Amino acid sequence: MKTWPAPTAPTPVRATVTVPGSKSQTNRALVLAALAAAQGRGASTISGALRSRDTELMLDALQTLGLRVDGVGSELTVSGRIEPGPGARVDCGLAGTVLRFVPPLAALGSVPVTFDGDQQARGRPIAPLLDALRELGVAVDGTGLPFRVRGNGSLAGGTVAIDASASSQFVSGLLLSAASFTDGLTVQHTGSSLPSAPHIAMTAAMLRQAGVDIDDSTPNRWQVRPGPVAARRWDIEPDLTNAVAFLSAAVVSGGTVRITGWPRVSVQPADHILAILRQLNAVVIHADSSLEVRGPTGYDGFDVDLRAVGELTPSVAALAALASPGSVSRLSGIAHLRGHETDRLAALSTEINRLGGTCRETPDGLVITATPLRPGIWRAYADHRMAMAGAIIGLRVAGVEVDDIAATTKTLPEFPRLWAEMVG
Ligand SMILES: C=C(O[C@@H]1CC(C(=O)O)=C[C@@H](OP(=O)(O)O)[C@H]1O)C(=O)O
Repeated sequence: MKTWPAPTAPTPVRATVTVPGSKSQTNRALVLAALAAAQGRGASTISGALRSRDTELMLDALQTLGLRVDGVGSELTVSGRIEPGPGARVDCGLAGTVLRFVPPLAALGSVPVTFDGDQQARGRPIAPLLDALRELGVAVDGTGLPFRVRGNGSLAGGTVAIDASASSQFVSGLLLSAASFTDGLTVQHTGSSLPSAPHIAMTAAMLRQAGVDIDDSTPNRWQVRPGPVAARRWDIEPDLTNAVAFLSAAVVSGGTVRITGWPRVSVQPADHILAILRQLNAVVIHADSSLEVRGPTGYDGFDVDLRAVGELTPSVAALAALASPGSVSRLSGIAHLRGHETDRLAALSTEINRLGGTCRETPDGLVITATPLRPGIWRAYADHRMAMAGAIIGLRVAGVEVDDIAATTKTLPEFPRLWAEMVG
């Protein structure tokens, strides 16, 4: 496959970028629309939905369970029932949200639904969630992919303790269907280290928008009351995590990038993002329903806790590599990233060091010393965020090529075009 040459920015980037819908939100909207339809409440529509490999894997998963998902552009309509056919098999691909959000949903069906995935997907944690489902009265064959959920059209529900240290999606996946369990559900995360708090809060918030009663007033504990899931119209926000790759362009080039339709109040961690940009002395302003960032003329090393926003680590590692010569940066809170798409700490370390950089993995992150970089081939490891991180680096390093820029289709199929239009 041909490499993709990352275009350089010998001068301040200046652009207005529209990024498409949020993956996290879109795939939550699809699961909740599914539950409503399967409850008999009717069809739901998702407006401004992300169309990408991860959301296509989700609706296909949903269509495999018996539901009907229509729409050619960003408007998706969900209808039908959970009624899987014989030999039903969900392809989880590399979408963690399918792997983690759909086995609870399939338990409401009445047939064995098999879950399978990419060889790379088979490295992703899932065993805790499967054990949870067993505790909650579901027959599940297998402890990893491929596994079978043997549904008897009913999930007892109740109370369960889970160690979700490896992935917040184990809590989110349980919470999304719990309204449909007879007894509803009480989930207790045991121990500590619960990554990605904003994404469990995103689940809680969208549940409440669907009229589900969820109690999260005590940390590490969630209580959902059995009840109707409303059929409604869902309005999808631009993906703020993808927005940051584009905004990083303003930051490393000292230029100016605006993201259109940035939400003033949002179910995504916008505050965490903006605060991290301002750490690098970027100037961030809200203007005409769009977000504008002005990068500084230079910046030094930073320490940044990413525990709550781990999926920013590749773009922020790229920023750390492009800091003033000699700058030392520390990214922390992100031990759980060894369990992602790919182990992102090893991968980022490998690729940055290949460009002559200095990136050291630590027990919970990366320490990165900015040193001059050289041309090279930046490998994506089939990971959309790794691909975009190489793009950020090539803005400031001539001769950088990403092996597989198509990895970006996971959440942003149009990245090459978008990125080319922003840098030109
Ligand atoms: C891994 C990615 O996104 C994830 C989207 C996600 C979800 O709830 O939507 C939850 C978080 O999961 P975890 O607790 O396993 O880190 C994300 O990090 C990514 O896109 O890079």
